[PDB]
Amino acid sequence: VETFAFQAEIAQLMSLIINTFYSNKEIFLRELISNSSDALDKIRYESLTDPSKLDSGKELHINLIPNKQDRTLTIVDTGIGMTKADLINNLGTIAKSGTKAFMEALQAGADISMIGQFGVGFYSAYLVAEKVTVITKHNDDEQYAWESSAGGSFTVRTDTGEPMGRGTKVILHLKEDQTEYLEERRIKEIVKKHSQFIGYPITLFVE
Amino acid sequence: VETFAFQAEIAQLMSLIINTFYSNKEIFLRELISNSSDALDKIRYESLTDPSKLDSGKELHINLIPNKQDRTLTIVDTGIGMTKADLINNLGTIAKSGTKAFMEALQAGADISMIGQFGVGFYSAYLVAEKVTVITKHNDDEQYAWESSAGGSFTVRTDTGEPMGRGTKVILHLKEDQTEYLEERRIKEIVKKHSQFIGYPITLFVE
Ligand SMILES: COc1cc(Cc2nc3ccccc3c3nc(N)nn23)cc(OC)c1
Ligand SMILES: COc1cc(Cc2nc3ccccc3c3nc(N)nn23)cc(OC)c1
Repeated sequence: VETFAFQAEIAQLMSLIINTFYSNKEIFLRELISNSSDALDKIRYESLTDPSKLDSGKELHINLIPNKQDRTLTIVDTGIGMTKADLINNLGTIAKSGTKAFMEALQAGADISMIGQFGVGFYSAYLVAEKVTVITKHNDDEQYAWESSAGGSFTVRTDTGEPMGRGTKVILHLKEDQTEYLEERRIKEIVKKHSQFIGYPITLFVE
Repeated sequence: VETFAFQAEIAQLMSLIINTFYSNKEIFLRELISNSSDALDKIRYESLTDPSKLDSGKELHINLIPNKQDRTLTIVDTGIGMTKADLINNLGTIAKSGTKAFMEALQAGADISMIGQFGVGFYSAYLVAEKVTVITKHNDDEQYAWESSAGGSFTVRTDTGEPMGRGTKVILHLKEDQTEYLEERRIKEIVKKHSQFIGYPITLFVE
């Protein structure tokens, strides 16, 4: 298990998301579904010139899985997935400029719900989750687990759980007061409101 | 010069865009700027693992160029650009499913401004343009010119104009009654309203 420090700017963003009083927390779901849709778009596009890229699974979809026993909400996609280099370096590099723009927009009167316009919507997970675990598998790379409870550090290890084929599972370990996002009614409401035209099937699992 | 038929579903979409009474035409600009931003995101991401991909130009930006003598508004980006296969086959293949979803959403009460949510925002160009010409250059491929005035066909040829390095120029040959989109005031207004947080510099050229 390897431990890494977030760049100062990302740690600062995560602290803002965790500390700022902001009641409209439900937007985390739209941001993660959007991220899944983007990853699904990428593998779909790649498959048009190299069909063998779908040997790891032809189905392009999103699953939403609540688990009350674990207090987790999991967003699963069969998108392109992420490499070790994405997890350690690439995503953070891209996120630096978006974070700067977002935090400047916030000082100028924008609000947290606009986070996705800056390409850093992933971190909105911290509105509802005390810990986020990400399991991901890219073609021609190993299955990895990324994890962070904020506090300035994240970990990456090779994952030895159930093999996933290709894609990403974002596991939200929900804060004690955020268990409404395990309720079928509440998830259905939020998907209808903010994610109604996503171009891939979204299946909400039942407990 | 090669001439191709649009798929029936795309021709149908273009006819809907051209024929439907819909006053909120200004949204074409947001859709094309969004497309440029996406292409810029792609080359930026690629460059992180292969720096030589920016040998064709390091600057990542968007230019908006009006020309009253030609009655054109040109949207230029230094994004990843498009291949011959993109222009002839790939983009149309992806667009088929999005078109179906969009046209179904329209029958259910959605409006034309939501076109971007279905990944077919490019065709919104036909709200204001009688002809659209696209000049594009991808790394390791030739510079191409795509062109269509709708009517069910488009053309692709190798471009012999000024070499562009890398990226895409979308040239909108404006309809006679749509010359307001050449006015500096009007473009500035529209960019401020719909494209205010794009993560790349947008330069509006003056005539
Ligand atoms: C900036 O930090 C991030 C951002 C993301 C969003 C993100 N980025 C990607 C980049 C390339 C290929 C696939 C994906 C991707 N798939 C999914 N589901 N999210 N996601 C995911 C993430 O997981 C640890 C960290
Ligand atoms: C569906 O039909 C389309 C769609 C587009 C949008 C589009 N698609 C891309 C795909 C891959 C790489 C770059 C781009 C791209 N750059 C830009 N500016 N638009 N654009 C552009 C287009 O130009 C002829 C036709």
